[PDB]
Amino acid sequence: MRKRSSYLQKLGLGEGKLKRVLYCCPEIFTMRQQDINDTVRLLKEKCLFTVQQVTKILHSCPSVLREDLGQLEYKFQYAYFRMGIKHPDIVKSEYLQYSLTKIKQRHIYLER
Amino acid sequence: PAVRLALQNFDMTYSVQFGDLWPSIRVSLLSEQKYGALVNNFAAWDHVSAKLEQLSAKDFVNEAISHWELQPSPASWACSPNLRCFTFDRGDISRFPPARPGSLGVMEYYLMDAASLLPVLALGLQPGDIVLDLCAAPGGKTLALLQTGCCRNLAANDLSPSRIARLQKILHSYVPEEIRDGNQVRVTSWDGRKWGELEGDTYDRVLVDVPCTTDRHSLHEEENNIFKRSRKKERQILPVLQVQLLAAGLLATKPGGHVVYSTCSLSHLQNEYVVQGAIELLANQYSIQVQVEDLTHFRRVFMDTFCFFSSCQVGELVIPNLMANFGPMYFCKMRRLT
Ligand SMILES: C[S@@+](CC[C@H](N)C(=O)[O-])C[C@H]1O[C@@H](n2cnc3c(N)ncnc32)[C@H](O)[C@@H]1O
Repeated sequence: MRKRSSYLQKLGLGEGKLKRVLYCCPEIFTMRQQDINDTVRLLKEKCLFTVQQVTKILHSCPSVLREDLGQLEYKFQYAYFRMGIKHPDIVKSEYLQYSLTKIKQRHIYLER
Repeated sequence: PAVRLALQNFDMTYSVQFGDLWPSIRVSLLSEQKYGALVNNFAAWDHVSAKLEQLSAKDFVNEAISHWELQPSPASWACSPNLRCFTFDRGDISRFPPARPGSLGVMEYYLMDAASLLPVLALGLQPGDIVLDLCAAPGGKTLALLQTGCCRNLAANDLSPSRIARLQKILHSYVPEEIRDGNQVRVTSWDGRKWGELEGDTYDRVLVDVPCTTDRHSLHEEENNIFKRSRKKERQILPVLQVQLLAAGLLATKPGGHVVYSTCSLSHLQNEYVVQGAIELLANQYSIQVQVEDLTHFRRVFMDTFCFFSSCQVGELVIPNLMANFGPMYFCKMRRLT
């Protein structure tokens, strides 16, 4: 538990940021750290989020840890390419917590 | 691109015309349209009607006629008869399966925009009428005009010989050889604007379903799109052609006869401006008086199935809505007096 508490601290989830994470995703202390590393790796190098943004994503959208790496990549792509949302507004709005279905439903309705 | 130019042009025009109603129309034009199954009366309509009822579909034309008495003359005297067209309930998006051949080797029903039947219904065919469909291809409304069993004679015309092939395909698919080879139906391919000279004062009923910017189709198909950059002049002179065709229809109508003008566009420049423009042209150039007939009772009766833009000055307009996604359909009934 201490070893995971340390991993999460260097990941930026210190200073009480893990309050929201434990409420939605209490599995984070049981999870494999390479599965958590895979999610931060996908966001940082494939979705081009900065370290500060990835920390905020984990804090506000803990659901992304339980998400498939493909589904999560397509969900990001929908905001960046299809909707035209820059990386800061994706993070600030807590966009990645919602389902692609809800996102598509509301975006395409407004678009049309 | 042409699909985007069409939408760009509709955003500019139709946001001004409909105002806060334009979004509900815009989403409907950019979504799947609702179809009605026009029953083929040559193909034993009673079994087809019963089969279509199993799907939870209902004949909107019969529903309408039932309430003709509620809020002058029988429905048959005002509204073209024997047209059975099934649609699913308001809000239902079910699709009809493709029709198959039946009773006389003819297709059981024809799938179409249910609103396309309203100009034919509104035209008010009576038994023994000489009828003209001036811009008939591909034949959806021609088919409905035949289904009434009122046409002594039916002239179906269209300038395009390629679209006439599709009309002939529908007539061969839906109508038995006994009727489509006789003196009851005549398919021509000629300029409709020349009908004032050839066949003047001949027809009792005339349908002028003019070529327009086909608003819904223009947003789906990129090939042969009226909003292409090369077709800029053709699109701008479109209200001239539409008046020329309506005036020709009126000149081919007998004095006392009736004409229905229609489009599948929301634009007032193609709708009310063409009706007023053709009525003026005949009063000035030919000294012929044409009266626009009120379709308020007709509208009110059919409001249960379609969304109408009730702010129409002349004629009526069915606007598409997700609850009843029946494409733009403008229509105006007229009577030639002199
Ligand atoms: C909206 S379509 C008619 C649809 C048809 N009544 C139906 O319900 O299937 C308009 C038609 O006008 C035809 N057209 C164009 N210019 C014409 C002209 N000068 N005379 C006659 N038909 C013409 C086009 O070829 C086109 O088929």
